[PDB]
Amino acid sequence: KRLFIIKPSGFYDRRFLKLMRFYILLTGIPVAIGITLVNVFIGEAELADIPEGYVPEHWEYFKHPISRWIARTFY
Amino acid sequence: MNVLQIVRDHWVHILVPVGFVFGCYLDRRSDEKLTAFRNKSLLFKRELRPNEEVTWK
Amino acid sequence: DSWDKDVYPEPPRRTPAPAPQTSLPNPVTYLTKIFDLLVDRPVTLAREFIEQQHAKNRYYYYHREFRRVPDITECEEKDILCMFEAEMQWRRDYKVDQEIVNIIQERLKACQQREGESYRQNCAKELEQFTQVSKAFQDRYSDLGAHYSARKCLAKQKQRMLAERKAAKEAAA
Amino acid sequence: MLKIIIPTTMLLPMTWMSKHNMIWINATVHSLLISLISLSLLNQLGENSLNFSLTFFSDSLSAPLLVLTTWLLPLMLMASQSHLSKETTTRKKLYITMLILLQLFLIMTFTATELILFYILFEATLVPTLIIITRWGNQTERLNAGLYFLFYTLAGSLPLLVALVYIQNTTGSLNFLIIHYWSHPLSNSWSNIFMWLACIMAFMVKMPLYGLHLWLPKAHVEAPIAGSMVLAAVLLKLGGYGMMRITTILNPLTNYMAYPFLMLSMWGMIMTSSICLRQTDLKSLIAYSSVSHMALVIVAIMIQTPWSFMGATALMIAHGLTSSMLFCLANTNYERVHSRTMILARGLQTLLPLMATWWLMASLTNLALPPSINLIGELFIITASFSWSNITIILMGMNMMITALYSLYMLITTQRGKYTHHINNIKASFTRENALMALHILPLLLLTLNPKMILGPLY
Amino acid sequence: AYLTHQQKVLRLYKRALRHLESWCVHRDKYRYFACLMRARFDEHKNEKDMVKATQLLRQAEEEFWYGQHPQPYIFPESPGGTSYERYECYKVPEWCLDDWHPSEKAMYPDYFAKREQWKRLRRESWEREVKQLQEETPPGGPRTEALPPARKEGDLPPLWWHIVTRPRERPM
Amino acid sequence: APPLTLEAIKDRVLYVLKLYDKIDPEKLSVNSHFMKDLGLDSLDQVEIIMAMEDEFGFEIPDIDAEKLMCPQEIVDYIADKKDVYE
Amino acid sequence: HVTKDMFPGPYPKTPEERAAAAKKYNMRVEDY
Amino acid sequence: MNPFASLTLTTLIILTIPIMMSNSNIYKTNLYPNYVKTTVSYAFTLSLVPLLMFMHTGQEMIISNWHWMTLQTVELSLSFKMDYFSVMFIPVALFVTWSIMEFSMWYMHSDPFINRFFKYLVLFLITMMILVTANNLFQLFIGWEGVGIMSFLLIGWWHGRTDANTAALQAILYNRIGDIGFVLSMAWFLTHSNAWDLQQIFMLNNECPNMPLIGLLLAAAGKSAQFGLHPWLPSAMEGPTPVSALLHSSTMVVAGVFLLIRFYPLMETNKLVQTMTLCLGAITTLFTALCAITQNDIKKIVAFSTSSQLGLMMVTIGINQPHLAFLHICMHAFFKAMLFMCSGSIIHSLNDEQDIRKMGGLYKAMPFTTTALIIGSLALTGMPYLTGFYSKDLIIEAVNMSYTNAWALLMTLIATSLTAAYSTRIIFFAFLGKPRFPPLVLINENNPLLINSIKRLLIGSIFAGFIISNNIPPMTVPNTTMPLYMKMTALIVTIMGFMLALELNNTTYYLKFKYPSQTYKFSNMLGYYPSIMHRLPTYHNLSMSQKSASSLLDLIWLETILPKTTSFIQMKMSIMVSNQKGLIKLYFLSFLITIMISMTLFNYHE
Amino acid sequence: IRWTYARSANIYPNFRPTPKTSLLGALFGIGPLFFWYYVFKTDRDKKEKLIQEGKLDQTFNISY
Amino acid sequence: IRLQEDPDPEDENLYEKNPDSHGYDKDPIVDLWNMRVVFFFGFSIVLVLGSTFVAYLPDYRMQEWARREAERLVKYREANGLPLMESNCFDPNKIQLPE
Amino acid sequence: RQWQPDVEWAEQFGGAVMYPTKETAH
Repeated sequence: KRLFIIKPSGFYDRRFLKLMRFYILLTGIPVAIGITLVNVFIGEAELADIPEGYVPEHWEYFKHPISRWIARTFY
Repeated sequence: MNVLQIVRDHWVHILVPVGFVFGCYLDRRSDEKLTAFRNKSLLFKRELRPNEEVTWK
Repeated sequence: DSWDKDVYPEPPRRTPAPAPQTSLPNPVTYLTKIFDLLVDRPVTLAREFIEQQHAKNRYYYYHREFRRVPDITECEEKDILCMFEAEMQWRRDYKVDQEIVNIIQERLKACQQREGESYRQNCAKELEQFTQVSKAFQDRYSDLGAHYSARKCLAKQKQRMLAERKAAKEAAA
Repeated sequence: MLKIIIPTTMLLPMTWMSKHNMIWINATVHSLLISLISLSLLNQLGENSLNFSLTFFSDSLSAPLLVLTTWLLPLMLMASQSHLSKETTTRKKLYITMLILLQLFLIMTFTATELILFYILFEATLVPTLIIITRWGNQTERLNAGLYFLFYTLAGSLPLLVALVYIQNTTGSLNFLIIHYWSHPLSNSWSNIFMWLACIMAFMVKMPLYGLHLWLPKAHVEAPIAGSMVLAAVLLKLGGYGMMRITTILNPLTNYMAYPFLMLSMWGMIMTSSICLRQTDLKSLIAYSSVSHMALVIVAIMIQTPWSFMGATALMIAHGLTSSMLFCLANTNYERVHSRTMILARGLQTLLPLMATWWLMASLTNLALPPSINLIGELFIITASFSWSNITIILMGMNMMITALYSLYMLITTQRGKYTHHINNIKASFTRENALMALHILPLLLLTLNPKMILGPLY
Repeated sequence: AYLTHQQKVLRLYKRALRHLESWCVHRDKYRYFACLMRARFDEHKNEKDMVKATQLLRQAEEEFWYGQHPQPYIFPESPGGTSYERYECYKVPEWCLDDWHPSEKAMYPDYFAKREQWKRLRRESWEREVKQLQEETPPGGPRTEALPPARKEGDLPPLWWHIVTRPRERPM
Repeated sequence: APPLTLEAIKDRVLYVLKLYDKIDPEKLSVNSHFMKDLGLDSLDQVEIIMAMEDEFGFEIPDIDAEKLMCPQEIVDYIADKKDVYE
Repeated sequence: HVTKDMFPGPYPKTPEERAAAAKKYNMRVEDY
Repeated sequence: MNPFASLTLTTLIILTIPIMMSNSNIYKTNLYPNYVKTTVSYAFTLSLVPLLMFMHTGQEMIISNWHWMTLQTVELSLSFKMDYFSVMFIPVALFVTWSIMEFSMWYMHSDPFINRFFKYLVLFLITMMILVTANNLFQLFIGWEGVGIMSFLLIGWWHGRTDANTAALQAILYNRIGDIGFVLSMAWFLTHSNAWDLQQIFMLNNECPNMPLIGLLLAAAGKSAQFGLHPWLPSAMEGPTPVSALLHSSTMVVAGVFLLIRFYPLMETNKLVQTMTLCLGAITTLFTALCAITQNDIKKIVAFSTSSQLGLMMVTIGINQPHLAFLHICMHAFFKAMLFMCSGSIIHSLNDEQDIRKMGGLYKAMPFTTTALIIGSLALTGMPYLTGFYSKDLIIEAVNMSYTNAWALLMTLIATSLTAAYSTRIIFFAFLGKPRFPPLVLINENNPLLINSIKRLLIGSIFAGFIISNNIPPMTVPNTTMPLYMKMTALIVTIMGFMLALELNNTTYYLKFKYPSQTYKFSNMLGYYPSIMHRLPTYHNLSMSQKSASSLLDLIWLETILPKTTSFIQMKMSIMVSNQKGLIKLYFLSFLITIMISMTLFNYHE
Repeated sequence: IRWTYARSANIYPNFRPTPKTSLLGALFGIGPLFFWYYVFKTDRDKKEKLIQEGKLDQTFNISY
Repeated sequence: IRLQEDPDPEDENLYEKNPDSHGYDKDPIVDLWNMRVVFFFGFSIVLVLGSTFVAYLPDYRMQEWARREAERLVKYREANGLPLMESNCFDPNKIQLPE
Repeated sequence: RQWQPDVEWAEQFGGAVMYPTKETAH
């Protein structure tokens, strides 16, 4: 016959592990779709030559659009 | 929710956000004096585009 | 490709012609064919799908070209402004130089694995290419300390000419 | 920087005027928000440091250390609302007042554009700390600990003050930039040697130092938990940060007059690590462990090697995050057992499964196994030391021995083994404790993906 | 405390056969030499000189230490055995159940109700058993650690909770 | 490892005491006191436990060995150590 | 809880304090 | 650029999937072990394909994936080396791990934390393929401690046991001493050769790597449990049988040896160090085998046999035979792992008893395990036309047919005879003898998990070497012209090792007076090595920490030189200044003196 | 608590400066420090003595 | 009575009052929000959003720019025949040596 | 609770001088 097993409380740890994993995707996935889409919506730049007369903008000297946008605003 | 009581305990959530606004604003205010040399460094000495007034604001 | 074939030299690829001597079928050709229509084809199809999606709007980007600077040796003494412009000039020269030796070092590693066990005699030119660069690096940037500066680099360079020319003139007699 | 300095100050009026029970919640969330703002400084150009103004400037060394301070402030605030909620609101509000002020001095110190400006607030961190150990400490010897900490660092700070003003009277301004560009080779004259000692002993007395490490067991073990992180995570880096900043006007006198300090640190860390192998107090074992790692940092600076500095910055921040997390580990037991003896509370894995896990990767990270930046910190120093001298590895690696034995020995003694029979107070780990500790280790692992940020100015 | 002379002989004989079992390995030889080992025991039994006995014990165990197997046989579940407290990891103290969440407690309704009966019964009987303990202390403090049995009726043996409620040797 | 009740216990115990040829194979009372009834010696009483120790495969502490004096006490002790309750 | 009177102290010089030191470690004078 | 690039790397990332799914905690928390095994089974089938790709042509490739670091001139980047060594060892490592995973479902089918155990096995498995597949020395370091630390938790699986923690701590220490040489090796190559990738290290000729190779040798010695640091492997028997069956049998302990195979093109040039590995290899073979025969635990005897084996390939490493050593790993992997769960089959069935004194008669009672044990024993002896023959006899044949050290040859020959010697002891005591287990017999192997797991390794061991040796391209020069009397000695030496060992073992049947021979008293107690190493230096260093160090130096002298002396000096002087008398007569008398010294003696006037 | 107090705190107030403690502190103290100073200086002086006239080979050593 | 003091207050169990207690605050509702707000303003807004911020900054330390800048210099330098890297960075021609 | 100074700690400050001496002992 099977009988009782004495184990320490786990629900408190189960709640905590559930809380991180669920909540860490609260902005976890939305950026994850975000990074992939910008890579499959407009892609990355190309190493072209500077146009004559055109002095490029400060944020222009970069490939990754999210990196370019970070250089656009912010810095 | 007795907005008077709501703002009583939630007006304290704005000093830090406006501190960053104040701090960010003070950044451009401070560096305005420190301009001095502008379009003088030889890696950035460049012909001023016609309506472009300043290279680095 | 995405890199010049001269600054990344590649010997011509020589591959054997499959010669089946045993009439029994070899497997290695079939699983490659199975992989081709099971994995490679969907990957290429997906690659084509976002390649034409990439070409919908392809913005450009370039590299900031830096004008040449009067370096330390012509900079005025105690002139902080010319020294700052010149110190950055040498600082940038360090990093491009670090990438100069990175390309040569990496090319050195590429030859070793590509030539298999025959690497010893095939990578003889590649060896001396590294020798001409690595030795110069010691007398260009090495032993400059954590707080390296172009003045210290210039000081070491002036020590080199003084040391070697003194020996040269004495030996010449 | 004003985008960080002003907001950090702005919490102080807010916390002092927040509601009765909203103090921790309001302060924590904006404290996390400020750290998010401080994340902006991670960007550094391939050239001269980001010089915002004459008042403040940040380099590739200050910025990784700066973010550690700002990321830290939520961690003491979230580690302290359990052993202080039984006190009155005003004293609790005063505790936040010290912590916020402690951060503000650290932010200004790490970003000071003037050497003497660095000196004031770098020394001024004593006042907020000294209050923390002496007021809210939880043992009798805390008072002698406060005197031990305060006097021991002041004995070196004053000679630095006389040295710095002397450099002013002889070379003009001590701006970090103009100092670097206007460098004069230090002669081997006797006065220059004494000037070298003054400009160095103030910082070297501050990490530990073998011989000058006696304040860490007094201070760290007796300090309150919120404070105890700071005396080991960030202020030890103040003594560090000074070293790479000041060791640019001492070359080449540091080339010769470094053997006694290098020799003291190399052999010293083996001794103090051996102390950990035979310690009785959980906190003291952690504090002495911090001595061995910090002594490794002391060794690293004194060769003046690009690889040495390159792993020096990584080791400091990696060690600081770990030592804080281990001090969280000591706190977790301390609330339940109300004592700090190690063998009193053995057998925690059976009772607390996840807390045993949190103690697990914390121990491995202190173990400095790859790829954790503790390894990338130590391993870089090994090569720099090895190039300096081949015998170093015999002394270098022998530390890796002791740091392996005592790290698991602390783990094995506490977590593994049979649970203590007579205790019946250990409850399930509060979600505060587990969440706090995840916020320690997770960024530490997340930093492993790109340690290019943490590498330092030499990179 | 006091280990009488005939007791040590019994312990030495027990350890001798265990060591002899390890040496002999095979059962028939094990029974062979043990009988010879027994034969060289019973003949030195009727000695009136205790000095002979303790002297006999001297070189006898000195023989035991010389002839002991460097790798004696121990059952796994004994000190030094390969299963010594290997199941101690799984065992958990009973009081830890008090920390369980009420959702977890409600998920074992009847057993936890029986736990309440044990708790209340122990609470009631604690006063009776401690009173019995203090009422029959040997003068000058407890002479021996042995616990006295429950004397009267309707009571429980004093100091019983931990031994009765100790975790099983097969916890899983 | 199938479990074991106390019924299987004295079936194995009384078997092993029946094994002793010095013991009469039909005078095995469940409380057959080894000294008063079987008339053995304490050395032979000691001989019983390692016979039991190999039977159930476990160590019986020597301090408890001489304290066991009847087949029932042996049955009781083996039940307690293996936490046998049915 | 624990008081200052029972705690490690100085070396036992006189036998009378040695007896007190013995009890201090809940052990007897003859074996202490 | 054929699928060879993807297929090999997919095997690694596929192995990570059970770990990633486990991190969710909503995973298959009921049938996790079956989920893990079938994942390894898939990767095993997939990992075959890169083999026949190399088998057909020989396409060895370098996969320099995501660039991690740009340390000045040093570019640290995740790079996998698909050498012949990596490309074929992965199927073998996956094969044994699959085999034991089925056994793990059988042996520890009652562990309440069995899911956590299976998670650890993949974590160890992951760290191994990182170790095998590693171009830069940093990745070799990544797998090194990653394997090393994962051994600690797995050994300390029953953390309640005190001794298991000691052995787990002991394993870390002995392995840590190995990392001293590893760290030393990394530092030298980054300083002199100025890289950590194998490509530059071989190209940048370091044909005088005296200290670097000594560091490499020390790194191998600690991890592979040679002489000097053996006793942790025998003490590693305290963990669960599967942990013993996979990690310490042929997967984890090999890592030290495997490093030498990788660094062979630079190792061969230095003559001094390759004589040192002959020195370490020869003694390791004897002492481990010498202690092997006189042991009693089945797991101990089997483990000692392994450590004897790890003594073998390094002997072959020294005399320009790395590939045969690496091939020896493959064949040794099959039967040596097999011998463990077959012993694990006996152990669990006969009520977890490991003393060879408590079995016998299991030949006709345990048919499959008895067949599996004797198959492994024969394979372990290099008996002809089997797994052992295609490796061991070529090794023994090659070691004599070379310019080596004489004392090494006598030791390898004796070790091989001793290698068979304890093998007879296992079959004699465990099977070919009268039963000795407790009365109630529960022995049984009819569980399909036990049968299929052992059977897979059985059919593997029968052929293994025949397929591999006939298939791999010639990579060395098999010597042919060579006299008969050392040609046959590969099998001659083990014939006696079977013969007299049987005679001495069956002598226990005869009723004879028992007498502990002094050599037996030496051998049976692990050659006295733990009783001195594990007691004398450990006592001294710990005592030095208490008497000296912590007490004498830190808080007695260092605390009394600077801090206390200054406090005492200030205290005494503070007494002097403050302790006055309050008498105007004495105060004004002091004023008169001060006036006099100032106007006359201070010389301020002049 | 007595064990912790005796092993940690109640030691220095009972410490007495006596010969054996004096030499033991000097031996296990400055002893190894000066000993390590000699060998490391011996390594350093021999090392830089080699390179000042070119008695070392580091043609590929650039990332010091 | 020695002095006028109170006995050591018994440590209270947060779980004892509310089993849902997170160990943050004594009062339930604010305690529940404390978890909700130190998490929300924790991992997602800083650990997660800061990571992708710190993972995709513009070129740090001018790494990519230096490599491409270096590569063109090699292409010019190989075509001539002179060594790929000058041993004298500063031009010796415009250098003065004190005799 | 957090330890606080007691009368024995207070009486240490309560002397005529912080540092006792036979001259000031009275």
